[PDB]
Amino acid sequence: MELTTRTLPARKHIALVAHDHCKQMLMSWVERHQPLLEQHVLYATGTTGNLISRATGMNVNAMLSGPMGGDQQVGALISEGKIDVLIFFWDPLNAVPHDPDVKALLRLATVWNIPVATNVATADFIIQSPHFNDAVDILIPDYQ
Amino acid sequence: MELTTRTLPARKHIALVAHDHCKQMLMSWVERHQPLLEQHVLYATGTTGNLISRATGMNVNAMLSGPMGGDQQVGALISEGKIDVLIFFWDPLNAVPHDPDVKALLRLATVWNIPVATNVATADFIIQSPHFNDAVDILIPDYQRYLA
Amino acid sequence: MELTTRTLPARKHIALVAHDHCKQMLMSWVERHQPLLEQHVLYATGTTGNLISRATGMNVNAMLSGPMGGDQQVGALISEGKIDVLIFFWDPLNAVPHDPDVKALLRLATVWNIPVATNVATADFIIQSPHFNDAVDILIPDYQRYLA
Amino acid sequence: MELTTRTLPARKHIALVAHDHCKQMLMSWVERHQPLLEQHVLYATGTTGNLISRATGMNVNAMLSGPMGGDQQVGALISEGKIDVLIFFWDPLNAVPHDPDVKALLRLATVWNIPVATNVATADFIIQSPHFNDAVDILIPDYQ
Amino acid sequence: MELTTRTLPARKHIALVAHDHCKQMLMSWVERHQPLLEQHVLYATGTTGNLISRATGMNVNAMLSGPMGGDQQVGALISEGKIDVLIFFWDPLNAVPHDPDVKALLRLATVWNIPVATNVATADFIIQSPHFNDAVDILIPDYQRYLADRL
Amino acid sequence: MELTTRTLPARKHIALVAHDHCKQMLMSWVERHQPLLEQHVLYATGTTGNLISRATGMNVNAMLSGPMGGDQQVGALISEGKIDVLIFFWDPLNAVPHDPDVKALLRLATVWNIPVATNVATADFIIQSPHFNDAVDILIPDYQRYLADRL
Repeated sequence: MELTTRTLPARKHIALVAHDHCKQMLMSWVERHQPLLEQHVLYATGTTGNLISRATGMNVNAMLSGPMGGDQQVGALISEGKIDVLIFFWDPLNAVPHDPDVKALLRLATVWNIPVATNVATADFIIQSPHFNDAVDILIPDYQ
Repeated sequence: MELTTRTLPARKHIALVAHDHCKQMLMSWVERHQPLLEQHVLYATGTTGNLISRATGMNVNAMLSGPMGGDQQVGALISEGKIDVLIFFWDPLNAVPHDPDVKALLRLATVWNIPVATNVATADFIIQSPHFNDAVDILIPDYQRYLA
Repeated sequence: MELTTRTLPARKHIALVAHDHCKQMLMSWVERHQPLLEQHVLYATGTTGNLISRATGMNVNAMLSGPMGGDQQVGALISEGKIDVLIFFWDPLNAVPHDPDVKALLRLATVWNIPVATNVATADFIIQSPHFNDAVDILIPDYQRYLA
Repeated sequence: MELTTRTLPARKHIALVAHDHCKQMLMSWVERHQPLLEQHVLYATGTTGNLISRATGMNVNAMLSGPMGGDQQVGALISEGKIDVLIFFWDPLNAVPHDPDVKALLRLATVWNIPVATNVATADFIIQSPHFNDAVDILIPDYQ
Repeated sequence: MELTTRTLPARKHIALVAHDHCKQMLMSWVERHQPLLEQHVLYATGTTGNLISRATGMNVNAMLSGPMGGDQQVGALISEGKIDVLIFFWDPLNAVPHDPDVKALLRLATVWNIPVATNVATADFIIQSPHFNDAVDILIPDYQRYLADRL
Repeated sequence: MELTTRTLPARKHIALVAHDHCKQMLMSWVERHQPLLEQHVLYATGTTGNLISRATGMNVNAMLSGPMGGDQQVGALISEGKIDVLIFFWDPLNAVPHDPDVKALLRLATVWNIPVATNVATADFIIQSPHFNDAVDILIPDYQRYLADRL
């Protein structure tokens, strides 16, 4: 298809999504990078937003939990160019009822070409990247 | 889980979604019920919005095509109580790349208990139902209570 | 493909299918519409048949539970034109082992164009529809013509 | 769960199911074993039944094509103990619209413990087995 | 797709894989055919293999547990022609997190045309087959031709 | 789940995988970072690898084509700690027959905690990261402990 350009603002809109058994893994990650994260706009599904808020004092825009539609809310925001980075620690060792939503969200993040991390190693590599705090240009499908 | 109720307004917010091979099928349905549909609010993914306004003169809230995120936009609206009826003519005879999105949307419509039709027979039965133009209450998950 | 029509009889053959966590949901629906359901022919998978006859006194054609093949038995009947309405309250919040069977049954109900409800709101709209007790024709794939 | 017993008759009810690109592979297999197959009861989905009938002169009970419900018809027969052997040459190199039906049929054949072959090698091993023409006892779930 | 042939050796490389609710069912089958199985080359996923080895004293080359990658290790071996028979008792009555791995493994066993059994009835029919202990030729995709046409 | 650590070497073992409609997109990315990529150890599935090698003269250890088993071969290597980075440009706009293999590979890369990129933006962020050429410790499931508790 035809590609065009979109610029990720220097101050990114980051979505943090985790499955129950990966909540701690994500909490730990957020705490460890709080200083950098404190400079961006945060979104989270379910109670995770509350957990982060209470633990770090950082403001987090909350969305519905995954099973209730939160993944599709984030997917919608991504398709509209309102989310620039997705940190999605889904559980590869547990069968979840909303698996279609999980796969759909990952499909959309791939299509819209935004930085996506599904594990700590990838998340660390991305957040430590030089241009994480810079305005970055990415190729995206030209919807028109 | 905890349940509560919500009112579907007399004037319904209807999402019309169709796969390429089911486009004519959806249009024929809209055209067969134009008079009744004129009293409601329409939403449509992809090119369907324009086809409808061009063919019927009705205004439609357009959203992205399915493969590009339209299904999730509709699903997000359903979860927020902004869509009351879903007419989703998905293709049962063709493999689609965004199948996960299709299944996710249908999963959400089931969870949030809104009228959903995936074929013409179901759509006709729903639209001919007496309370389609009335305000009706439905039982839905009580997310707020559940959260706390 | 080639299409043709088939008549849904005034007296409908209704399949009632529910997942464990949706059993009470299905029963409540049957009990809320007992008077109307008494005029039709009921089929049910698993233990639902007995629960219905015990609670309402209505006779039900019992089939195997979903995991054991009940979904395919119903799907086979739909494809043969022996089931006219499908009330399938599947669980959108629990992963089931026979998910393929669930998706296959819903795929077939869509293909054969019969009224299908996956939640209470849709089921209520369908059963309250004027022609639920009337003979109605539906457009279906013309397999015979297609074959030749 | 509780298992019980069922006896596969010496004369088996065999279902032959193939995807478009595996039609020839199955035709060839049926021809090569016609003498043995001629002793059993055959079922097939779609036009394959007609193809076999016209090519071998053998009688084949036809079912609907896969996309139209044929796989579920066969699945139903299996769950009712009316099919004893399933020869299902599905296509592992092509995405099919009725994939759920394909997986459901294979799931049922596994649950009901009947001999199932999805490729020629397995089919040959099964048909050349000594007890293929004998009444055989198999463990099955005790539905009651 | 062009086909060529490959020869399964007399002593087969057998992969034994079972889901938790099917492990006892697999163990019983193994015990029942232990004398014959001892003649062949055995491989098994993490847990399954260790239980077999422990109970029968048989040599079983163990791979990682299915969820941790064992199914893909077995899949890779099948594609490389190093596994000749697959005994995979997967659970049809329980949803597993590594379902994609399960389907991928079965897809590959189908593609590479090796004898595959997913239940006891099929396993018994295969192991009782005359040529189970013989070298036997099977038709397999001709990869060389397949790649060339792709390039 | 118990976690331990593993160290990714300075010169990484990189798997490059692309679906047909994404191959040009992957090739362009490779060409753009060729000088750096030449320093690392490269692996690729059937077709992808050969096209890269042919166009850039770079050494690429080729595996089988994805549909023929290459994805599982890559999955097996990740689980054995032999692949450190996965660049997988799968096609989100086309249905593929080996979808289970695709999902299984991504599931394993997630489980084993290695850097994974499924689009250009993520790939660029990763390769431009400071520690891409450094030895870096990652947390991984402690398999030994995981197995023991299963037995």
